[PDB]
Amino acid sequence: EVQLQQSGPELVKPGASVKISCKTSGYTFTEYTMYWVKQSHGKSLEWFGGINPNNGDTSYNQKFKGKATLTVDKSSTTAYMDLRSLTSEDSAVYYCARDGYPYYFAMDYWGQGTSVTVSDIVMTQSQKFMSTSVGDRVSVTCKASQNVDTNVAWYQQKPGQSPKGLIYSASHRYSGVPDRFTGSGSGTDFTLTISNVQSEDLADYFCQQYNTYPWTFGGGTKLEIKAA
Amino acid sequence: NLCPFGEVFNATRFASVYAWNRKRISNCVADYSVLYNSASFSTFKCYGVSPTKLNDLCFTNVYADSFVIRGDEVRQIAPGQTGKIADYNYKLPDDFTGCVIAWNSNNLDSKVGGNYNYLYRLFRKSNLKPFERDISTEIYQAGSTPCNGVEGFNCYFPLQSYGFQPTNGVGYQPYRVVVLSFE
Repeated sequence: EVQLQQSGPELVKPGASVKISCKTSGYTFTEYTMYWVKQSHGKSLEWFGGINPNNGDTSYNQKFKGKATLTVDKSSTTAYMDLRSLTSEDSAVYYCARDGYPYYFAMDYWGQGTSVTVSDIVMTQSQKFMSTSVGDRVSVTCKASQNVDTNVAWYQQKPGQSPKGLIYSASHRYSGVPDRFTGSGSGTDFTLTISNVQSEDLADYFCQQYNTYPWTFGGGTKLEIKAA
Repeated sequence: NLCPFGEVFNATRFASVYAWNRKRISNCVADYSVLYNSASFSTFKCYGVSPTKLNDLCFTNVYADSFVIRGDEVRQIAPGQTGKIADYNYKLPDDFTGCVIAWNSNNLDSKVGGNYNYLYRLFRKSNLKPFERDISTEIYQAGSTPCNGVEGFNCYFPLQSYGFQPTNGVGYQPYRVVVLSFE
């Protein structure tokens, strides 16, 4: 019964600070690394950093170096982020997300998000927009700058909703993902084929590499449906 | 001819638990009173067999496994236990027939500023099976990202050194452990 429950929306005036939280339950807290993902202007996904709940080890994306501190509280199985001298950039939606290793690779469980208002590898997603009709086949490409051999994942963002993992390890489906989603690719170019497009498949589809830190996302591909 | 236990008991150097030491000895006698009363033992439990009938017993060889762990890790040297020692360093089987001897050895195994000799395994993909030994040194990968031998976040060296300062609490002080396995 995995649950990642984050804190409520924070409205803070410029130059201040705020500490959002992610209260997990349903699994043994110390056994899975936790990540934070920032989603803002450009409507694209930015890996923020990770924390290992067992040793308190951290890794920070150096874009935001000094913008936040990552802590955990094993007493309440909670992950915290502490933001710092916010600007207008920092206004975004921050998700906490659980690394699936060793069972499912990448982020297999996400939180609802908290709306805060006030040699890197680059995943490139050619089309920012596609339109099919129900029952058609569609494919979505990402080109990685470097070699990332099968350490790629695909996510699904339905409107107003957190990303949900579809494909991990380039071609393997997460638990509960329909068969009409198949992942393909190796090395640098990867595709995501949605074979029998259903009504409910309207969404944004993001790729992500997890070959080295930091983790990096594509810009997304809106996919829009029409039929009558 | 009673068994020559001083070679493993009184040996001047002991092994780390992750590279634990295994000595076999053959065709001898093990008396309980003779070795219980040998010295100052903080832990002396026998599973499977009965202590009183230890020398009423026949067996081929005896394996005297031995290593150094810390005080509050001695309780892990038992069947069906769990934790860093019993999961990554030295598992005893559930049907174990033999004995576990331990004693305090701050005076032998601790140095001022630390005795950085005795090591233990901190991670491992899978749980050791009984009496399995592992001295591999591969970078233990803790997240999805591959380590590639290079240490860093979620990429830990599988082995750490005990503190073993003579100042520590008895809780986290060196303990000599010998395990007598009869098969």
